[PDB]
Amino acid sequence: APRSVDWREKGYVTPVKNQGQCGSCWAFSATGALEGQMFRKTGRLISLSEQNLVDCSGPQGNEGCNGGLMDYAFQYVQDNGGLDSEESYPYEATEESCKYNPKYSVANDAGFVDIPKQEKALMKAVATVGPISVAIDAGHESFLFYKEGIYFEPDCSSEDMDHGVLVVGYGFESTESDNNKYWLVKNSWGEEWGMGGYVKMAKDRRNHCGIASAASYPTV
Ligand SMILES: *[C@@H](O)[C@H](C[C@@H]1CCNC1=O)NC(=O)[C@H](CC(C)C)NC(=O)OCc1ccccc1
Ligand code: NA
Repeated sequence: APRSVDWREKGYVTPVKNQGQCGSCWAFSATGALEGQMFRKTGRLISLSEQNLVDCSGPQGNEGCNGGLMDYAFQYVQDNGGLDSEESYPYEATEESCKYNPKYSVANDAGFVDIPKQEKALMKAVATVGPISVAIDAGHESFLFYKEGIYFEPDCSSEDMDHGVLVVGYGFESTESDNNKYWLVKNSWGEEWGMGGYVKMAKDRRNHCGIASAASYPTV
């Protein structure tokens, strides 16, 4: 596998979004992964509607601003036969009744793939598929104030994840401790957070923060 991967430079990744004060991280992770796979297939990068997922994917098991799962989101798009664009169905940061309109659908999928729970298996997926939806333990003050460098939190759990994000690559940089590898992760907390909305998460460090514990992507 490659030593460094960045799908943003290949055109797979839309700009950083902001979920506001709604527990909809799962919807942004899922649209991010489906935005990448749709571009892989059509060569067109179109931002997808998280509000569509928040409002409409309850029958698949999601609960709006109170949480959800990326796999449930991919199942909705398959069961529903489409997903509306961000411009047609914009984000309001609040759960409402479903307003899906197939005329404005711009995405489809035919299921999803669950990656084995090993950082080695994740590395392979990122290297060959595109951006990957993942879950992490983001519940630590150090994650809120992250600015730069490789993030490592000694009391992060790898069993208890609470936040869905998007791995868009991986790489390295020399560090004091010689733990130099990282996952490149796109968040949904706006541009102001982290490094332009991104974070470098420690890689090959005992599945840090559970990044490899619930990874998946849609099949288009
Ligand atoms: C991210 O914004 C969100 C925060 C949650 C929801 C409101 N309070 C929170 O702490 N995280 C999730 O939605 C999270 C993402 C996973 C990929 C880790 N999932 C979640 O909280 O799921 C709860 C749930 C489990 C099973 C079925 C339905 C809901
Ligand atoms: Na924790």
